[PDB]
Amino acid sequence: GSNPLVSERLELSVLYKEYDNIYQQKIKDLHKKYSYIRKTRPDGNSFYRAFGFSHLEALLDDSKELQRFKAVSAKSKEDLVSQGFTEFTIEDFHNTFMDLIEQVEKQTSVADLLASFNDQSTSDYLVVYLRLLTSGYLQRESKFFEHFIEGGRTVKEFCQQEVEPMCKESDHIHIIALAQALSVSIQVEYMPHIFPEGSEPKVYLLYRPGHYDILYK
Amino acid sequence: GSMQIFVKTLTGKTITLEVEPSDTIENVKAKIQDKEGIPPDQQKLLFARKQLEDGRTLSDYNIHKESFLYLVLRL
Repeated sequence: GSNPLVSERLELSVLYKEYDNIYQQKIKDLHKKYSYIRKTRPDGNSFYRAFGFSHLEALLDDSKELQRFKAVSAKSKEDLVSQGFTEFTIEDFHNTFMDLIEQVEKQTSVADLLASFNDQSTSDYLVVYLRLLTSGYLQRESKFFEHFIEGGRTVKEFCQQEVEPMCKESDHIHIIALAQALSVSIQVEYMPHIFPEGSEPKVYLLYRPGHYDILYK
Repeated sequence: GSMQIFVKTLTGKTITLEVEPSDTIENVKAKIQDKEGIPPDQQKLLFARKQLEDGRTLSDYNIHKESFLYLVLRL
């Protein structure tokens, strides 16, 4: 498959061999802080799919962090429901999400985890729910995020147009919402923001116009 | 710099600026740049959910001391 949802882990050497000489220096600037790269399909779902894999993959090496991620994720369904969401509409998305967490809990191989992220139904069900988490948090904290959204739309209308639908690529408002909703810190490199500010980043991403990839230290 | 305002980013960071009541918006963006290293052409400033325009002053938007501007980056 020339266009997989989540690729294999690679070395960033394939960033030169994809490119423009002004760009050639900044990879060396990146090679001194990052050793490896994992790619997601540029479909407007890159951020959520990149985050989802990076964190779940990391939780294989931290049982105690997995338990609180599992606890937050389990409560999140009824949490969305209480704030206006239909349980029956989001049910199966949440269950697929919890299912991946259980696989990590039972120490699934990294290879098997990658396969699940390459199953269209499973991988997209995941992104759907991550978008619902993001949207749920945004509407919940509508007073805060209203300041950052231009007049003409409520936070809800913004969510139903920019966050909830698939194919809608993420920006800084998506990242902070998801990072706060799941309580995990995210750092984005471009081609260094920490979400939330003044925290220790557990997820490292690379951003190119309308696209996110996974970085590994 | 005659009065004090605060600029808020999506990460949760609060930036303190010293400004003149008649400062243009791009002069505010300039102060943000030589303090956050962010090119003014990337900065989008909001006050009361309305985008502030280059050429207009803080007083044009009734922005007084200790006010909050909100910063969203374009890319």
